[PDB]
Order: sequence, then structure tokens, then C-alpha cells
Amino acid sequence: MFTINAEVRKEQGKGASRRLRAANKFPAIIYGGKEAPLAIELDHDKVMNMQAKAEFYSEVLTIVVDGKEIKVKAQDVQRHPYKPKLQHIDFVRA
Amino acid sequence: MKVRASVKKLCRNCKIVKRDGVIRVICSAEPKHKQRQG
Amino acid sequence: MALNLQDKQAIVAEVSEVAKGALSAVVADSRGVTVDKMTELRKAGREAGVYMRVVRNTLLRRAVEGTPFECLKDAFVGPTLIAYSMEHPGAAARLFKEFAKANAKFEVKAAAFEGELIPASQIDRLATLPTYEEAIARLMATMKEASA
Amino acid sequence: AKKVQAYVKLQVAAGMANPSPPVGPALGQQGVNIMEFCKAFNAKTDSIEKGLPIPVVITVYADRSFTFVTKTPPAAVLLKKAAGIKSGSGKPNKDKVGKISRAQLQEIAQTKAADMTGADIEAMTRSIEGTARSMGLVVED
RNA sequence: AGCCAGGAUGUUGGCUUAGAAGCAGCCAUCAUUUAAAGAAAGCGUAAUAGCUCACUGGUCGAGUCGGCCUGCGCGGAAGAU
Repeated sequence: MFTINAEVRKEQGKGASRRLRAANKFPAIIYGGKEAPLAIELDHDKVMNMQAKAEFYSEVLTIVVDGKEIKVKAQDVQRHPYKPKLQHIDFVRA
Repeated sequence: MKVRASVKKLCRNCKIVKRDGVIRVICSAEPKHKQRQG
Repeated sequence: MALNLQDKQAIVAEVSEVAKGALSAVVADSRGVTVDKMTELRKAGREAGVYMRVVRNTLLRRAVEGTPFECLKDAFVGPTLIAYSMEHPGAAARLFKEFAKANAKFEVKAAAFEGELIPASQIDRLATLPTYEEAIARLMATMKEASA
Repeated sequence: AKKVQAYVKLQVAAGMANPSPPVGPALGQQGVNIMEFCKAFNAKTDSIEKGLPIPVVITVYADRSFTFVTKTPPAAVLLKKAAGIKSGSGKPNKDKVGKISRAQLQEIAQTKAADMTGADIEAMTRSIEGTARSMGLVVED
């Protein structure tokens, strides 16, 4: 049971995302069901380690945001084109 | 002495040592293997 | 080395011999050859059968791992190399004697005969453990003390 | 036995200790005597068996007179004169064709129990199985 | 990491070769005594022999190993008044 920690994103866009990336974090989003899509940041290092394991993508994961466990499954992942790095993650509610 | 841009351990015995700001391969076993960076 | 389901086996046999055993000797095999242990094989072989085992275990988590249970005085006989020779069926027999006679032929050493745990001492090569079945020496003076 | 000196083991003859082509002068010349190999070795050869290879070890140093010692037969050649096929194979080790006996491979190992580390008598027979399966001889146990 | 030990057996695996015995190759890459010992990684040879190595047991008695990310530096770097 992978448990990710996350913060809700104040500012969204191109510049903001870049800034986030620079500061060892990276954006991500949750979407699925009736509930509205939730944009979050994630600490990069923690998540990269997690995603090395193939069980990360198959199993259900738990994102903690504002002290609230959302159960999601990793739908898609943007990787950096020539680095071991994550640009962005799409999580789907489960 | 081989003096190369690319100096490498060529065997188990070959050891790399920097002396006076010069990477050098010194090998106890084989004289041919001894190298210098240049 | 394995993990933890293999090292215990050695201690299991160690404790088993340490506890369920008797008089034991020592053989500091600092440079064991091939005939050194081979000569002991025959010596140990004589004693009943294969009960006088003598493995090369001198680790604190090996031969000293089974010291808390029985033979609680091998902490001083645990340094360097100490080949505990725990016995089994019988008692002391000639193990100590044989060991002394086998260690007097320059067979490596034995840490100055450290000794195991039987009486209430430490190092003491005694020869009062040899005869333990003789019962025909009391039938030699009966046909010579009758005429006179 | 605790110390050794020189030793040149070689399958010699017990019937008549006087070879030439096989051994002869090559059995002893570095201080060894070939005249003391047919007056003592034969003495302890007419009280057992003579005819099959008998490896011998001469305890010669530099004091001329030496001390002839005995030995034992090979366990690998014990499945030739006390089993079946003498060769023990015949074709390249790839197709098992050899065999042994379930009633044997136990009393044939008791004869050479003076060179077995196996404390137990049945423990020495366990090593025979591996020596009797060198090529893969399948026994009918 | 050094230091002390072993580093066996079937076995010198067979061939083709002049010879081939771990080490010319070509090929199988197995089993034994098991603590562990490659039908053998290097040296060595007429080839054996011999000298190392792999792994493993002891001594010792705390950290150690080599990838990833990035900062700054080193070599690569020879021209004419």
C-alpha cells in the first residue's frame, strides 16, 4: 500500500509548473467520478522511488491531501524526455 | 609508458593514482599497462 | 554465509552436544593440516562410533552461542580458535588422555589445554578417567594363596 | 603417522617383486635399494594375496636401508574385479550403459575402511555410491 | 581491505594432435568428498610438473560498497618579433 503525501496547488500554469519542478516537486492531478478534478503537487524524489517498482502502477495508492486519504490509481505519467524524472502524473479515483 | 587522453585499468593488478596533477595507471604485474594522461 | 535458518543448525548441534554430553577436550587448530584431524577421526572413531564430533567452531555466535544453556564457562575458551570436543555416550573414557598424547606429537596446539566443564576447576590433565569396566584383576590371586 | 618424507606410489606386482619395463630401477634409485624390495615386501606378501596391483611407499632418506610400508587398493578399480565391466564405460560419457550390484557396494568398502574418514561404517558406503556413479552406473537397488 | 589455512576426487573429461595432463584448440560445462574447491581466470611448460586466482574457514572488530542526481575544479591543450 503506497501512501503519497500531497499539497493542493495555489497557482497553475507553465511558469508555476516549471518553478515547482525546479524546487524538487512536480505537479499532478486527480480526476474521476462525480468529484471535481483536484490539482496537487508532489515531492519528486519520494515518488520517483515509489514508481521504480512495477506494483506502483498496478495497485491502488493513497494520496493524502489536507489530511484526507483519497484512493487513486496511476493512469498516466509524463516523464522528462532524457532524464530519470517525472514531469506530471494523472491519477484516477478508485 | 603509454601517454593517452583515455587512461584505464587494463587488468586486476592495474591501479590508478594521481601524482602532481596527472592521472596515471601503475600496474604491479604488467609493465606494458603503465599509463599517463596526455 | 546463509541467513538465520542455517547458523542456528550449527548451534543446535553445539548446544545438543554441549548439554547432552560429558567430558570434553580442546584442540586450537590454528593451522589444521589433513592428517591432524584424520588422526583424531580414528581416535574419536574408537569411542563407540560417531559421537565424538570436533568441528572448527570458535565464533562467539557459533560455539559460544550455546554457552548460556550448558557449559557456561566457555567465554574464556572462546577467543582465537577452540575446537570443543563434546562427548556423548559413556563419560570421560580416554578422550583427555588421547588428546594429551595426540597434542604431545606437535599436532598444532590446544591453548595450553583450556579444558571444558566437568569437575570444579579449569586446566588439569588427569588420568583418572582410563579404566571404567575392568573386572578381571580381582581373579588373579586365588590359585596362589591356598597352599600357604 | 604424523610426519612424512618421500613417497613414489605405483601399481607394482605382488607375485614377483622384480619388474623392469613398468617400474624396476624407477621404483627406487634416489637412495632407495632394489635389492631390499625382494626380501621384505615378499615376506608380508605370502600372508594375504599376490597378483593384483599393490601400491607401495618406500621410507628411504639417505641412510641406505629403508622401511617398506603397505597401502590399499583403489575404490574406483573395485567396481571392475568386484562388479561387472572392467573398463567401467566403453563409450563417451553420454549414454549410461554401466551397472553395479545392490547386494554389493557395502562389503567391498569395508575392506578399505582403513582410509575412510566416515566415522560410521555405513557412512563410508555413502561415498562409494558417488565413486560407483563416476560415469553414471545405475545400480538395481 | 589486508593477514593464516585449504584451493581436493571421478580426472590427465575425450579427441585431433606431434603432444595437449584447467589453460593449442573443438566441445560437454557434469557429478563426487562437502566448509569450499571453475572439466578452470591468469602466469608457467616440450607437456606434465610448478606458481597464483575464484569461492570458503579462521583472525580482526566498525562502518563499508558503487550507482543515480546536480555544484565547482583536473587532463585532453602544439607556432612562429
